Amino acid sequence: HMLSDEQMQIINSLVEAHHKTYDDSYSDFVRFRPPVRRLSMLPHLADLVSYSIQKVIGFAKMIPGFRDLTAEDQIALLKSSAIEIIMLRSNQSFSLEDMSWSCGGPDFKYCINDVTKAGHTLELLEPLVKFQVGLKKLKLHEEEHVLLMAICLLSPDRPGVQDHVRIEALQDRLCDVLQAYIRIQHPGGRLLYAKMIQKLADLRSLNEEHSKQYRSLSFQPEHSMQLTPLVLEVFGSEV
Amino acid sequence: HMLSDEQMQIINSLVEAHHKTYDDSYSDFVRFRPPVRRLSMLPHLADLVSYSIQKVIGFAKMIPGFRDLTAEDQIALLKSSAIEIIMLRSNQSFSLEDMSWSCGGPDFKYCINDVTKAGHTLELLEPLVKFQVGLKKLKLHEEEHVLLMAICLLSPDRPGVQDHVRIEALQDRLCDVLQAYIRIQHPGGRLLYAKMIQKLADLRSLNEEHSKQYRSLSFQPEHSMQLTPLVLEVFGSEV
Amino acid sequence: HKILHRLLQ
Amino acid sequence: HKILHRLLQ
Ligand SMILES: C=C1/C(=C\C=C(/CCCC)c2cccc(CCCCCC(C)(C)O)c2)C[C@@H](O)C[C@@H]1O
Ligand SMILES: C=C1/C(=C\C=C(/CCCC)c2cccc(CCCCCC(C)(C)O)c2)C[C@@H](O)C[C@@H]1O
Repeated sequence: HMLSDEQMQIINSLVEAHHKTYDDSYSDFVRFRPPVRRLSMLPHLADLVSYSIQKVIGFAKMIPGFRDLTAEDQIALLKSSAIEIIMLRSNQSFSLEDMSWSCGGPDFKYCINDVTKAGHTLELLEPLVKFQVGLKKLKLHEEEHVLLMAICLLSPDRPGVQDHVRIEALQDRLCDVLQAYIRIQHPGGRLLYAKMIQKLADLRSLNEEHSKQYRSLSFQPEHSMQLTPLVLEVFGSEV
Repeated sequence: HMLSDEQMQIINSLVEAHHKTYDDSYSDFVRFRPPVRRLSMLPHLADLVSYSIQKVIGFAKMIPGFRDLTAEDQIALLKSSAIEIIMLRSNQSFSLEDMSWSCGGPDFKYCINDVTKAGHTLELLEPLVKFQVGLKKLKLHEEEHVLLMAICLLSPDRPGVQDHVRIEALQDRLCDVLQAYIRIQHPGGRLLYAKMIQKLADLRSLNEEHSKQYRSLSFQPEHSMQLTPLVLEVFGSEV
Repeated sequence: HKILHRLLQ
Repeated sequence: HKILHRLLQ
């Protein structure tokens, strides 16, 4: 068995989309409000997240068939999956050695306590770190990592979606690509596809925990003022 | 002639209010998104302005009688006068030597071209600089500088004000203090009170120019996203 | 005016 | 969703 021409184009276009939207030098980080170590990390992390939301939008626009969807459907998918894509893409900076995200210099080496100093609790950080360790151990190929993010983004089971029949078709077409990629190109990937599909289930509960914690944060004007207009809009509850 | 006990209390309370809300070390400036020299200065200036809006709110709360007003009236006065207080208070960092605002290190030495690189035109910068040079030459006492800002903030001729009879009383009581302060404590201040009242007229046209320019800026989502939630709220058009 | 309200205590 | 709309071109 081997990958069709169409499936190969999907992989190439996604890898190039990731490459365009993920800067491995983390150079743009010096333009955010600086890290400070009561809710001292909120400005830097609001800025980091906002910058990432822009990247996820840029990536989504290059997922074949996403641009063809309704602006409304595109918004619904982005609003509900943005945080999950942030969690997934952050794995590229997550290191098993230090159990932290390392983004450039010594100032952008982020421990779990930083997220604590940014309005979040161990209820979110316990499974976020566990999710990162679990995902890091899968030693995903760039093709799988990028495919998983596109499967996640194209989940039709999102609140707000209208043409969910078209979205389910896009996602299944992408899963066929992943399942085959593993089969043909990943030695000892017998259990991988399932292991990755389970990682999408973990993202849902992590989405849920973040949402609760963010609601509490966003309801305090003294904190919501430290957020950015894009973060407010994307994590907000408007329809 | 000499100042009453009541008028002296007004001066003391205002000077202390200014001292609490104006940090002469400009140390907090390192916490803003950094200066970058298309609309490269917008993040740093959005942050600088937002920080100043917080200061002006802190100051206003210590102006005798302001806290006693309606939350609505307090908002109306703040929304329409905030930019004028920013313009007034910025004079403390304005230098006649370099024709720029000098706030701490070499990175917070701001020339007129910086405001240009932040979405504003020479239609605003020509009179802003002229206003600063004119105000700097008045060599105002700290008492006069602080009194002028409180007169400006307590202008009852603002869109949105309700109990404008009470506000006009507060302002007139403050003008009596200024007029007397100059008379008794300022040698050669024969024309000063009038010269300062004229500076309030200049602030209105500068308010007007900024408002036009800000509307143009805030109407472009790619730019409004670079602003802060407080700036959006204060310079916004909600009632 | 959520923020302004809070900032004014 | 002003910003999202713009960001999506
Ligand atoms: C954002 C990224 C990076 C790290 C991400 C991280 C780890 C950052 C560690 C400090 C992260 C990701 C998801 C959730 C969380 C928890 C905080 C939630 C956001 C705050 C908010 C919007 C106020 O609710 C942290 C760093 C790089 O890998 C880029 C990547 O896009
Ligand atoms: C803000 C302050 C300082 C400088 C102020 C300045 C001069 C800063 C020079 C770069 C200024 C003041 C008023 C208006 C303007 C024009 C820009 C308008 C704000 C931008 C916005 C909100 C997007 O419309 C600049 C510096 C210190 O004196 C503190 C003071 O509160």
